[PDB]
Amino acid sequence: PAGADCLNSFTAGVPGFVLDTNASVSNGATFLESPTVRRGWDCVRACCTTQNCNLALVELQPDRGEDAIAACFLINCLYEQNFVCKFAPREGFINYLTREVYRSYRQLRTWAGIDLKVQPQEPLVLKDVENTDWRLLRGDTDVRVERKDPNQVELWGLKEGTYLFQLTVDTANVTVTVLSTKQTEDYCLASNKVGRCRGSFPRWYYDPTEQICKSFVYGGCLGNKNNYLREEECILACRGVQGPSAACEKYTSGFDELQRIHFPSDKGHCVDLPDTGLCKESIPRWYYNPFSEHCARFTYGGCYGNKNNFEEEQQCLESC
Repeated sequence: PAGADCLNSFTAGVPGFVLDTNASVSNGATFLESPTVRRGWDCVRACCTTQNCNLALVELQPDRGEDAIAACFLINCLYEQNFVCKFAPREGFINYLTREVYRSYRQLRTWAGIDLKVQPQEPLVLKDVENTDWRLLRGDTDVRVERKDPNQVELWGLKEGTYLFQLTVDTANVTVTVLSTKQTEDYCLASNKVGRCRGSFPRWYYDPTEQICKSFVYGGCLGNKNNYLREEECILACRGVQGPSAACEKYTSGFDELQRIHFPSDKGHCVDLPDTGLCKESIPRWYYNPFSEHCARFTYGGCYGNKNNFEEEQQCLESC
């Protein structure tokens, strides 16, 4: 039949919804291959074999049977340790996740794991998170996690590699990635890449020519490794970096059916889980949780949330 086990690791997902794309990539969903296999359960065995494939979508080509697959499609939906997929119901679309990932059955419904790519240094400081008690989990050498104020953890003993921690007061599996020079050229030195896709995405990228992060338009696909959804992630990856303007591993290569479409998605949204944001202030706002069908209040940072971010009791119930 399939001849290969693999198949079992993906749950057979429900119809109706399909991922929002215009927003899902606007959250960081790396788009990969778009294979042309005519069975859907053939298309998953093509997602096991992909380095960053976690979502296996298929159209159904309406009416003409079920397993005469119409699309395939391989998607990441992990902006570096984060479920950034966003779904919206319509019709004959059936999607395939991987149990792994599928932290959407976690995250249900409760500042997750961040993936900080930083330059090699020694006295590091970053987003505070008050109180303290930081717990190591990986380190070529031990790390001096010394803390002053106004809450601002400092991390000595850092050399190149990868370190995983735990913010025990309430914990957080958060990793620092002190990039190698092999990673500096790609994330920080490589010139940008608009890509062949016809897109409209907000991204940032570093210029080593003037020691600067600037802003550019992402076409959607095949983007180079110098590409950041937030300028904060841009600078953190770089600065302290100088420089001028099949043997690799993966990409670029597209000849040519790597060209995507924009589906219907009615309107109402709403129902996205709340996003506090990456900012500072304590702004009370109201969202609509659909497990209980009524609204609730929470503290907003001030930047980068979901469409479910009304302001009062009746503004939230008004539009859901």
